Amino acid sequence: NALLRYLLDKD
Amino acid sequence: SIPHLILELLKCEPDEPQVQAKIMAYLQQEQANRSKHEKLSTFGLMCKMADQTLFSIVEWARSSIFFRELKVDDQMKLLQNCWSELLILDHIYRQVVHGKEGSIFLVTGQQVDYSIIASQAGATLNNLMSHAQELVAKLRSLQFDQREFVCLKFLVLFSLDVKNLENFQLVEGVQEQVNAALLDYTMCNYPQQTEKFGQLLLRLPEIRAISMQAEEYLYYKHLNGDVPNLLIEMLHA
Ligand SMILES: C=C(c1ccccc1)[C@@]12CC[C@H](O)[C@@H]1CC(CCCCCC)=C2c1ccccc1
Repeated sequence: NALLRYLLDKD
Repeated sequence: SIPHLILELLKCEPDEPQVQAKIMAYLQQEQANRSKHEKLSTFGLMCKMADQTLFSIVEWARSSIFFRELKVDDQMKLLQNCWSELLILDHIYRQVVHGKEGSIFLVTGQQVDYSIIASQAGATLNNLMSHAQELVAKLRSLQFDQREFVCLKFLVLFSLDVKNLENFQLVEGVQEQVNAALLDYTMCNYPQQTEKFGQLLLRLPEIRAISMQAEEYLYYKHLNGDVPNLLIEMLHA
């Protein structure tokens, strides 16, 4: 689930 | 008095006007872009409404006490386990606070008559919404308040049902300490309602049942071609 990881990692 | 832990939880709540305004505006533009013949089915609008609510839920969690200490892989496992529960819990509390008989209050700030929704939603969603309304009525009779709501949010998020965690001990500790804080808070602030703490906890299995059944129905609708994003990613994972 790349989208959820991105939402948790993004600045 | 308020346990300090609950005060820390309250500190993490989103600015709800801003969350609802942003979602309302997103959906307005979406419909505006769409031509006369390609408007969204009401089910489709609700899907996008839920999708955008999920973005705000993820943003809330990642900034919250305790959750922000987890490695990202643990954060993902928690949210994948409870995302639908949080959507339903948020829906329920919105009706508790703003709900009037015969209508549903949406995350956009719109009030909609139940007779309109029930005409379009179909038997399964009507059943799940009606069961959710039974929880609303029960929680309003118990005087469910915001301190208890944020406790239940954290008890949903930090679920013992989640396996394969790197730091299962933090999840167990939060579950235990929020429980003790809720138990204390209800006792101090609602001394006459002996049943309140238990009636709150017993909503969590019911919300879990409603939300998991909701997930299975939405996965069906996706497989059937009825769904347009984050909502789909959460369903699959
Ligand atoms: C999980 C939902 C959902 C998702 C996709 C499609 C339809 C519903 C919600 C939960 C809150 C959201 O705003 C959604 C709005 C809604 C209430 C009114 C819309 C009905 C469909 C025309 C949800 C909901 C609330 C309680 C029980 C089940 C679903």
